[PDB]
Amino acid sequence: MDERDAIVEIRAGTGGEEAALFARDLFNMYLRFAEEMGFETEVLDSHPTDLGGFSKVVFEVRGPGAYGTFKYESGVHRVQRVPVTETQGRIHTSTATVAVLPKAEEEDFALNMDEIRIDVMRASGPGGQGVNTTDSAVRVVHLPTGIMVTCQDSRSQIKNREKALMILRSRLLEMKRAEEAERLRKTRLAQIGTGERSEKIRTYNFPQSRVTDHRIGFTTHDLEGVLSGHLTPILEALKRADQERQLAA
RNA sequence: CUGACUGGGGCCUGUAGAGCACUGAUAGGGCUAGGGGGCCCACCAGCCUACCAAACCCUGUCAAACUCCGAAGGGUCCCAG
RNA sequence: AAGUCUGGGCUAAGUGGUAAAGGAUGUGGCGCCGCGAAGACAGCCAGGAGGUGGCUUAGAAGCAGCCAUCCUUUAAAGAG
RNA sequence: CCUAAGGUAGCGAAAUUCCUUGUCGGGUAAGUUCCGACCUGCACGAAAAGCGUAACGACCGGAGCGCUGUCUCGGCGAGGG
RNA sequence: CGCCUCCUAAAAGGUAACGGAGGCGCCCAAAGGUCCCCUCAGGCGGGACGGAAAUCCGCCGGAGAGCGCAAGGGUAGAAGG
RNA sequence: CGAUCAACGGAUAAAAGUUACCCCGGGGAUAACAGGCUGAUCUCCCCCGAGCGUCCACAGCGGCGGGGAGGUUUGGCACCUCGAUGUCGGCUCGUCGCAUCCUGGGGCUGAAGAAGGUCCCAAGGGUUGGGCUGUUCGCCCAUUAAAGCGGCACGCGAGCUG
RNA sequence: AGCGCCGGCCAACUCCGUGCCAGCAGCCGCGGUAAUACGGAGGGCGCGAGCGUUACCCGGAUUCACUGGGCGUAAAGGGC
RNA sequence: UGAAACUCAAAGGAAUUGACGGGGGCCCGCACAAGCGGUGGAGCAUGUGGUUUAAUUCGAAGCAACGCGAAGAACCUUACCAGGCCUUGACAUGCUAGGGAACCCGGGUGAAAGCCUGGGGUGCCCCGCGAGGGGAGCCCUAGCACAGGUGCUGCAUGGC
RNA sequence: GGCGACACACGUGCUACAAUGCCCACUACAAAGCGAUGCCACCCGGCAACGGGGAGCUAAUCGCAAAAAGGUGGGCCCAGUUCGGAUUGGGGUCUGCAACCCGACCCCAUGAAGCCGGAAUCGCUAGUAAUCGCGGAUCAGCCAUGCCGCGGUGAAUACG
RNA sequence: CCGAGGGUAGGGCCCGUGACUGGGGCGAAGUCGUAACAAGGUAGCUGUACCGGAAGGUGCGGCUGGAU
RNA sequence: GUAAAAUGCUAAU
RNA sequence: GGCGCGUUAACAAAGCGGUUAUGUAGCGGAUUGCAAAUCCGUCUAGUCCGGUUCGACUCCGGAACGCGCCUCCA
Ligand SMILES: [K+]
Ligand SMILES: [Mg+2]
Ligand SMILES: [Mg+2]
Ligand SMILES: [Mg+2]
Ligand SMILES: [Mg+2]
Ligand SMILES: [Mg+2]
Ligand SMILES: [Mg+2]
Ligand SMILES: [Mg+2]
Ligand SMILES: [Mg+2]
Ligand SMILES: [Mg+2]
Ligand SMILES: [Mg+2]
Ligand SMILES: [Mg+2]
Ligand SMILES: [Mg+2]
Ligand SMILES: [Mg+2]
Ligand SMILES: [Mg+2]
Ligand SMILES: [Mg+2]
Ligand SMILES: [Mg+2]
Ligand SMILES: [Mg+2]
Ligand SMILES: [Mg+2]
Ligand SMILES: [Mg+2]
Ligand SMILES: [Mg+2]
Ligand SMILES: [Mg+2]
Ligand SMILES: [Mg+2]
Ligand SMILES: [Mg+2]
Ligand SMILES: [Mg+2]
Ligand SMILES: [Mg+2]
Ligand SMILES: [Mg+2]
Ligand SMILES: [Mg+2]
Ligand SMILES: [Mg+2]
Ligand SMILES: [Mg+2]
Ligand SMILES: [Mg+2]
Ligand SMILES: [Mg+2]
Ligand SMILES: [Mg+2]
Ligand SMILES: [Mg+2]
Ligand SMILES: [Mg+2]
Ligand SMILES: [Mg+2]
Ligand SMILES: [Mg+2]
Ligand SMILES: [Mg+2]
Ligand SMILES: [Mg+2]
Ligand SMILES: [Mg+2]
Ligand SMILES: [Mg+2]
Ligand SMILES: [Mg+2]
Ligand SMILES: [Mg+2]
Ligand SMILES: [Mg+2]
Ligand SMILES: [Mg+2]
Ligand SMILES: [Mg+2]
Ligand SMILES: [Mg+2]
Ligand SMILES: [Mg+2]
Ligand SMILES: [Mg+2]
Ligand SMILES: [Mg+2]
Ligand SMILES: [Mg+2]
Ligand SMILES: [Mg+2]
Ligand SMILES: [Mg+2]
Ligand SMILES: [Mg+2]
Ligand SMILES: [Mg+2]
Ligand SMILES: [Mg+2]
Ligand SMILES: [Mg+2]
Ligand SMILES: [Mg+2]
Ligand SMILES: [Mg+2]
Ligand SMILES: [Mg+2]
Ligand SMILES: [Mg+2]
Ligand SMILES: [Mg+2]
Ligand SMILES: [Mg+2]
Ligand SMILES: [Mg+2]
Ligand SMILES: [Mg+2]
Ligand SMILES: [Mg+2]
Ligand SMILES: [Mg+2]
Ligand SMILES: [Mg+2]
Ligand SMILES: [Mg+2]
Ligand SMILES: [Mg+2]
Ligand SMILES: [Mg+2]
Ligand SMILES: [Mg+2]
Ligand SMILES: [Mg+2]
Ligand SMILES: [Mg+2]
Ligand SMILES: [Mg+2]
Ligand SMILES: [Mg+2]
Ligand SMILES: [Mg+2]
Ligand SMILES: [Mg+2]
Ligand SMILES: [Mg+2]
Ligand SMILES: [Mg+2]
Ligand SMILES: [Mg+2]
Ligand SMILES: [Mg+2]
Ligand SMILES: [Mg+2]
Ligand SMILES: [Mg+2]
Ligand SMILES: [Mg+2]
Ligand SMILES: [Mg+2]
Ligand SMILES: [Mg+2]
Ligand SMILES: [Mg+2]
Ligand SMILES: [Mg+2]
Ligand SMILES: [Mg+2]
Ligand SMILES: [Mg+2]
Ligand SMILES: [Mg+2]
Ligand SMILES: [Mg+2]
Ligand SMILES: [Mg+2]
Ligand SMILES: [Mg+2]
Ligand SMILES: [Mg+2]
Ligand SMILES: [Mg+2]
Ligand SMILES: [Mg+2]
Ligand SMILES: [Mg+2]
Ligand SMILES: [Mg+2]
Ligand SMILES: [Mg+2]
Ligand SMILES: [Mg+2]
Ligand SMILES: [Mg+2]
Ligand SMILES: [Mg+2]
Ligand SMILES: [Mg+2]
Ligand SMILES: [Mg+2]
Ligand SMILES: [Mg+2]
Ligand SMILES: [Mg+2]
Ligand SMILES: [Mg+2]
Ligand SMILES: [Mg+2]
Ligand SMILES: [Mg+2]
Ligand SMILES: [Mg+2]
Ligand SMILES: [Mg+2]
Ligand SMILES: [Mg+2]
Ligand SMILES: [Mg+2]
Ligand SMILES: [Mg+2]
Ligand SMILES: [Mg+2]
Ligand SMILES: [Mg+2]
Ligand SMILES: [Mg+2]
Ligand SMILES: [Mg+2]
Ligand SMILES: [Mg+2]
Ligand SMILES: [Mg+2]
Ligand SMILES: [Mg+2]
Ligand SMILES: [Mg+2]
Ligand SMILES: [Mg+2]
Ligand SMILES: [Mg+2]
Ligand SMILES: [Mg+2]
Ligand SMILES: [Mg+2]
Ligand SMILES: [Mg+2]
Ligand SMILES: [Mg+2]
Ligand SMILES: [Mg+2]
Ligand SMILES: [Mg+2]
Ligand SMILES: [Mg+2]
Ligand SMILES: [Mg+2]
Ligand SMILES: [Mg+2]
Ligand SMILES: [Mg+2]
Ligand SMILES: [Mg+2]
Ligand SMILES: [Mg+2]
Ligand SMILES: [Mg+2]
Ligand SMILES: [Mg+2]
Ligand SMILES: [Mg+2]
Ligand SMILES: [Mg+2]
Ligand SMILES: [Mg+2]
Ligand SMILES: [Mg+2]
Ligand SMILES: [Mg+2]
Ligand SMILES: [Mg+2]
Ligand SMILES: [Mg+2]
Ligand SMILES: [Mg+2]
Ligand SMILES: [Mg+2]
Ligand SMILES: [Mg+2]
Ligand SMILES: [Mg+2]
Ligand SMILES: [Mg+2]
Ligand SMILES: [Mg+2]
Ligand SMILES: [Mg+2]
Ligand SMILES: [Mg+2]
Ligand SMILES: [Mg+2]
Ligand SMILES: [Mg+2]
Ligand SMILES: [Mg+2]
Ligand SMILES: [Mg+2]
Ligand SMILES: [Mg+2]
Ligand SMILES: [Mg+2]
Ligand SMILES: [Mg+2]
Ligand SMILES: [Mg+2]
Ligand SMILES: [Mg+2]
Ligand SMILES: [Mg+2]
Ligand SMILES: [Mg+2]
Ligand SMILES: [Mg+2]
Ligand SMILES: [Mg+2]
Ligand SMILES: [Mg+2]
Ligand SMILES: [Mg+2]
Ligand SMILES: [Mg+2]
Ligand SMILES: [Mg+2]
Ligand SMILES: [Mg+2]
Ligand SMILES: [Mg+2]
Ligand SMILES: [Mg+2]
Ligand SMILES: [Mg+2]
Ligand SMILES: [Mg+2]
Ligand SMILES: [Mg+2]
Ligand SMILES: [Mg+2]
Ligand SMILES: [Mg+2]
Ligand SMILES: [Mg+2]
Ligand SMILES: [Mg+2]
Ligand SMILES: [Mg+2]
Ligand SMILES: [Mg+2]
Ligand SMILES: [Mg+2]
Ligand SMILES: [Mg+2]
Ligand SMILES: [Mg+2]
Ligand SMILES: [Mg+2]
Ligand SMILES: [Mg+2]
Ligand SMILES: [Mg+2]
Ligand SMILES: [Mg+2]
Ligand SMILES: [Mg+2]
Ligand SMILES: [Mg+2]
Ligand SMILES: [Mg+2]
Ligand SMILES: [Mg+2]
Ligand SMILES: [Mg+2]
Ligand SMILES: [Mg+2]
Ligand SMILES: [Mg+2]
Ligand SMILES: [Mg+2]
Ligand SMILES: [Mg+2]
Ligand SMILES: [Mg+2]
Ligand SMILES: [Mg+2]
Ligand SMILES: [Mg+2]
Ligand SMILES: [Mg+2]
Ligand SMILES: [Mg+2]
Ligand SMILES: [Mg+2]
Ligand SMILES: [Mg+2]
Ligand SMILES: [Mg+2]
Ligand SMILES: [Mg+2]
Ligand SMILES: [Mg+2]
Ligand SMILES: [Mg+2]
Ligand SMILES: [Mg+2]
Ligand SMILES: [Mg+2]
Ligand SMILES: [Mg+2]
Ligand SMILES: [Mg+2]
Ligand SMILES: [Mg+2]
Ligand SMILES: [Mg+2]
Ligand SMILES: [Mg+2]
Ligand SMILES: [Mg+2]
Ligand SMILES: [Mg+2]
Ligand SMILES: [Mg+2]
Ligand SMILES: [Mg+2]
Ligand SMILES: [Mg+2]
Ligand SMILES: [Mg+2]
Ligand SMILES: [Mg+2]
Repeated sequence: MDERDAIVEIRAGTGGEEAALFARDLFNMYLRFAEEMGFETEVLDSHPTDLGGFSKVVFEVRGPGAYGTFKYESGVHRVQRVPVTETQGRIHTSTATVAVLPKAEEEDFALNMDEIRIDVMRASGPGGQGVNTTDSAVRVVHLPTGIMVTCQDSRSQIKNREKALMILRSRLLEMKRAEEAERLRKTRLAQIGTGERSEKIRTYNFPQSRVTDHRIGFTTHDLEGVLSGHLTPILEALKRADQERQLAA
């Protein structure tokens, strides 16, 4: 878990163009934090706002022990400043939603053909003397799930058996990569959620030069150094209160 | 009387078998280009390697279109039955 | 139709009279060392102990997993 | 990028759908057929017309009620053989 | 689908399969005749630009180069320059 | 001198398709059905023992490889049949095999009991009714001791259906 | 002796805490680091064995207008 | 002909003062036009963004931030970093305890800071020819109130 | 020690890219200021930066001081040059307790990019723009080519 | 005879519920454009018609609640 | 009958 | 399975035996209060393996992946 390379998905929340600009400043905060750990960040998918921001940034943190630290940052982050997008000198609250996921496996598929049963029969339709006599039709019934692929496409049984297994595997994989996406989906809705001004994990209020992790109460005042990548104290101050979640009896 | 077949005599041949000298393949070891890694330096290079490995060498092998070799036979001419 | 013919041996499976990897105190014939009255082998009679576990592990402590397997009364007792 | 130009309305697993008994819903104790939907239409589509449509049909589907020797499962009797 | 080279082809010749591999449908006025000279590839060392390889010098080197183009045979005591 | 007369011994100077509306002469010299040979594929059984099973290779399993049996699948071949060997499924009627679905007898069990797992013996008997589809097959409903798998020209059209 | 209330309506105010969070809310609205509007305290206002809230009826609503309204441009003259 | 659910705390009419118009009219400004020299390319200077940095102190941000604060950064400046000292502290005063100093010339020891050392001499009155004892600038250590902060809010502010 | 960093990018400027110019020697004409550990005459050592002397001036008196463009004479002849002066090497001067990062000036050698600058873009309407030198403040020395001043020479054009 | 009710068959109205489907209200931020408010950069609005991702456009006729 | 090159700018009194 | 075609950078898509393809993007600049539009500039290349050639993205032979077509008579 904590020792696998981990991928952080930075998005934009409420705020419009300034949410995407604050998300750009969270992007160069965990990337400058990367070399402050000897880690490796590879870009994967960015949607650059023409104003210099990102509506969505996805990067990796390739290093032995990334999900042991980045994991806390998953959640909604709050901003409140006078944006460069504002022209009446007013404070504007905006959000930028972060998601931290572990880089999973690209593991391949293969059929355990002891839980696979192959039925054979005569083919339904034309063919004359052949179709009435030849066992050209194949049904592969995946046993632990019940689903069945049939194939009487050609006249050959061994051709219609690969076309049946090929589709049995191709269909079983699209169901395996389906809960893989359902897990991937419900998990974000725990991290990101609605991304509204509430639900916040950390406020970066530029007026007061303060960065506050409201879930534990730790607040520093180095809002420039924190945004420059010195998030090590906030992670530690959550780390001590992380095992002070294990205080038993 | 020249025949099939047969005796002797010469010449032609590249298979069976075997071999590795050529063309390729080939396990391992030795030796040793270049690369990988490599304590480290880029001021300048060195040194390590139970790491992939060129070539060369040893041990050990493979081949219809490989042969330094090479039968038994086969063919043909001459004399004779 | 012609030997229930003669001499030597093997098989006990009706093998002969339908097949493979492999498996086996089936049976016979050759061997090669070994151990034996310095009493062998088999059986029985005993001793097979002890500092007693070193790691695992709240026991696994002579009989889970790991480390090499130190030594005494001795004819021999393996931290098994 | 290519084309002469890139399928409009309407309809769609269809007298059209390969995968296919697609998926969902209805009906059944149970429905590869049926009806209603959905639309990645293998391979609808606008006078080889498109989508509807009262009435009509010895056309071809699906369901129910009634009633039965069709059947469970056969029995007997009649006449022509 | 005709023609050439190798193999299959069982050491003369020949020998089949929708057997295994390749090539030809050109070209050269010199790439032809003759006379006269000359000898390679590759390895080491050395040498401005100049490198693995341009040209130059030494030593070793029988033919592994070259012979317009496939392959085989042939070949420096030349068929090669 | 004019040839991709390249189908390269070169029919004409000059030439493409379709037939389920079809026809005649021939062929089991040659395909589709069934049989036969074969057994790659198919089904079943073994060998080896890496590993699994808290512990323990073998209760139950068996990596990577190895050996067979059968003749139900799909094929390969083209040997009788093209002067005809009627083809799927259903119905009806059975009979056989046993690699056994149930019932009878066992051993092992990671078998307390009950109930199962696994292997061995056993072919006497038995092995239901329905929805869907032409279906074989399969799925589903309600039951069952059980709802076996195969051969017989994928048994049976001079027995029926179509 | 308790209950409601003290931003305006509407009578009754200061302190810390919080920092668009927690929360108040009948309407207008409060809260994003000096909140008489949130939570506590002190103080205050109103009633009193009660105080508040919820539901419903009439009023305020001349907002169905008989009393006692309107219809050029606010809703409202019928196309003639 | 003609609803309801749900939803909003408004939807509206006229008119007022503004602002605005790719409306109008009338004026003006090196605003264009008319000219003259430049900048944009080069090398250096300087300020700044950015990256780097142990720190590269901070403010300034279109015009109206950018040779601007800064009309003089090697130390100083200096607000930043590193390391070594500091402890009523550099400084203000007032409250005490021991001294009783004041101030001035050396020794170490460290990079200096700083920490440990070694000398002398104090007024005001007195009892005073007395030992010398007090009051008493200022000085030091044990405590005191309290200092100090270029640490933050120019979205609490004056002043400029 | 940093504020002075350097893959880059922007603003503000200096110096340029030549002959209406560069060079050298000689001869002119300002204004505003400033100056008692201050300005410095003049003399001499030093190619120089400077040094050692050393008057005069609390300063319309003494000095900074040379103004420079300008003028006379002579030269370089159209070239990355007698244009341009960056970069680097070596030798020194001074300030300052102290000059490595990181100062300024002098001398010798080096002699860069740059041939008048794409899209684009700034100033200036008369003693103005252009061009030329001088002074001041801050200041130990200075990275000032900056700021505020100061005089010298001195245009073109406004139809609208 | 009538007759509670039971039964059979066909009607009507109401309620809830339904694969899927139509748009509507709402939302401190999303994607595309910019139709209307200035002559809003093609004066606007209108009924109807045809068309287009979308606001809309265009045709015919009307209104001024348009302009200088 | 006058009369136009040119789109956009979220969200806190 | 048979036959034909194809693989180029960020995307899409071309020519070619020896050599800035091209459009849009992306990067630096200009313009703008800012952004788009626009204007000045600028940039990343040929799926793997083996042949041919002096030289291969380009030619030949294979693999891999994608497209298209065919798979009929029983
Ligand atoms: K036919
Ligand atoms: Mg996105
Ligand atoms: Mg704004
Ligand atoms: Mg099976
Ligand atoms: Mg069939
Ligand atoms: Mg059918
Ligand atoms: Mg047919
Ligand atoms: Mg068949
Ligand atoms: Mg004779
Ligand atoms: Mg003869
Ligand atoms: Mg002979
Ligand atoms: Mg022989
Ligand atoms: Mg041999
Ligand atoms: Mg060899
Ligand atoms: Mg051999
Ligand atoms: Mg051999
Ligand atoms: Mg041979
Ligand atoms: Mg020999
Ligand atoms: Mg002979
Ligand atoms: Mg002979
Ligand atoms: Mg003779
Ligand atoms: Mg006998
Ligand atoms: Mg005898
Ligand atoms: Mg037996
Ligand atoms: Mg027998
Ligand atoms: Mg037998
Ligand atoms: Mg179509
Ligand atoms: Mg159309
Ligand atoms: Mg239409
Ligand atoms: Mg449609
Ligand atoms: Mg459909
Ligand atoms: Mg269906
Ligand atoms: Mg249809
Ligand atoms: Mg169709
Ligand atoms: Mg179908
Ligand atoms: Mg079908
Ligand atoms: Mg179904
Ligand atoms: Mg259904
Ligand atoms: Mg149903
Ligand atoms: Mg019903
Ligand atoms: Mg039916
Ligand atoms: Mg339907
Ligand atoms: Mg679909
Ligand atoms: Mg049609
Ligand atoms: Mg059609
Ligand atoms: Mg037609
Ligand atoms: Mg048709
Ligand atoms: Mg037509
Ligand atoms: Mg129809
Ligand atoms: Mg009809
Ligand atoms: Mg009708
Ligand atoms: Mg009808
Ligand atoms: Mg009819
Ligand atoms: Mg009819
Ligand atoms: Mg009729
Ligand atoms: Mg019926
Ligand atoms: Mg019925
Ligand atoms: Mg019925
Ligand atoms: Mg009957
Ligand atoms: Mg029946
Ligand atoms: Mg009868
Ligand atoms: Mg009768
Ligand atoms: Mg021929
Ligand atoms: Mg020929
Ligand atoms: Mg031969
Ligand atoms: Mg031969
Ligand atoms: Mg021979
Ligand atoms: Mg011959
Ligand atoms: Mg042949
Ligand atoms: Mg023959
Ligand atoms: Mg070939
Ligand atoms: Mg060929
Ligand atoms: Mg020749
Ligand atoms: Mg000659
Ligand atoms: Mg050499
Ligand atoms: Mg060389
Ligand atoms: Mg040769
Ligand atoms: Mg050649
Ligand atoms: Mg060739
Ligand atoms: Mg031809
Ligand atoms: Mg021919
Ligand atoms: Mg012909
Ligand atoms: Mg002819
Ligand atoms: Mg002719
Ligand atoms: Mg012809
Ligand atoms: Mg014909
Ligand atoms: Mg037909
Ligand atoms: Mg027909
Ligand atoms: Mg007819
Ligand atoms: Mg006919
Ligand atoms: Mg006829
Ligand atoms: Mg016929
Ligand atoms: Mg016939
Ligand atoms: Mg005939
Ligand atoms: Mg015949
Ligand atoms: Mg024939
Ligand atoms: Mg046949
Ligand atoms: Mg057949
Ligand atoms: Mg067949
Ligand atoms: Mg037949
Ligand atoms: Mg057959
Ligand atoms: Mg037969
Ligand atoms: Mg077999
Ligand atoms: Mg067999
Ligand atoms: Mg087999
Ligand atoms: Mg077996
Ligand atoms: Mg185990
Ligand atoms: Mg065990
Ligand atoms: Mg296995
Ligand atoms: Mg085998
Ligand atoms: Mg076998
Ligand atoms: Mg059989
Ligand atoms: Mg059979
Ligand atoms: Mg047999
Ligand atoms: Mg066949
Ligand atoms: Mg067969
Ligand atoms: Mg035959
Ligand atoms: Mg046949
Ligand atoms: Mg034959
Ligand atoms: Mg026949
Ligand atoms: Mg007959
Ligand atoms: Mg007959
Ligand atoms: Mg007959
Ligand atoms: Mg048995
Ligand atoms: Mg049993
Ligand atoms: Mg039993
Ligand atoms: Mg039991
Ligand atoms: Mg039990
Ligand atoms: Mg049992
Ligand atoms: Mg057993
Ligand atoms: Mg039985
Ligand atoms: Mg039914
Ligand atoms: Mg049925
Ligand atoms: Mg069925
Ligand atoms: Mg089926
Ligand atoms: Mg039972
Ligand atoms: Mg059962
Ligand atoms: Mg059944
Ligand atoms: Mg049977
Ligand atoms: Mg048959
Ligand atoms: Mg049959
Ligand atoms: Mg059957
Ligand atoms: Mg039959
Ligand atoms: Mg029949
Ligand atoms: Mg039948
Ligand atoms: Mg029959
Ligand atoms: Mg018959
Ligand atoms: Mg019969
Ligand atoms: Mg018969
Ligand atoms: Mg029919
Ligand atoms: Mg109250
Ligand atoms: Mg009240
Ligand atoms: Mg009040
Ligand atoms: Mg309250
Ligand atoms: Mg209330
Ligand atoms: Mg806030
Ligand atoms: Mg406030
Ligand atoms: Mg407060
Ligand atoms: Mg409130
Ligand atoms: Mg209140
Ligand atoms: Mg309160
Ligand atoms: Mg009242
Ligand atoms: Mg009232
Ligand atoms: Mg009323
Ligand atoms: Mg009321
Ligand atoms: Mg009234
Ligand atoms: Mg009214
Ligand atoms: Mg109205
Ligand atoms: Mg009227
Ligand atoms: Mg009206
Ligand atoms: Mg109004
Ligand atoms: Mg101008
Ligand atoms: Mg210029
Ligand atoms: Mg310029
Ligand atoms: Mg620039
Ligand atoms: Mg510049
Ligand atoms: Mg500075
Ligand atoms: Mg910076
Ligand atoms: Mg400064
Ligand atoms: Mg300073
Ligand atoms: Mg400092
Ligand atoms: Mg500020
Ligand atoms: Mg102020
Ligand atoms: Mg400057
Ligand atoms: Mg500049
Ligand atoms: Mg001065
Ligand atoms: Mg001066
Ligand atoms: Mg030069
Ligand atoms: Mg040049
Ligand atoms: Mg020069
Ligand atoms: Mg120097
Ligand atoms: Mg320095
Ligand atoms: Mg020039
Ligand atoms: Mg003026
Ligand atoms: Mg000048
Ligand atoms: Mg000056
Ligand atoms: Mg100075
Ligand atoms: Mg009645
Ligand atoms: Mg009734
Ligand atoms: Mg309803
Ligand atoms: Mg608009
Ligand atoms: Mg419009
Ligand atoms: Mg506009
Ligand atoms: Mg417009
Ligand atoms: Mg318009
Ligand atoms: Mg209209
Ligand atoms: Mg239109
Ligand atoms: Mg217009
Ligand atoms: Mg314009
Ligand atoms: Mg536009
Ligand atoms: Mg937009
Ligand atoms: Mg605009
Ligand atoms: Mg918008
Ligand atoms: Mg290409
Ligand atoms: Mg591409
Ligand atoms: Mg193109
Ligand atoms: Mg082409
Ligand atoms: Mg280019
Ligand atoms: Mg390009
Ligand atoms: Mg750009
Ligand atoms: Mg811009
Ligand atoms: Mg190549
Ligand atoms: Mg090559
Ligand atoms: Mg290729
Ligand atoms: Mg046909």
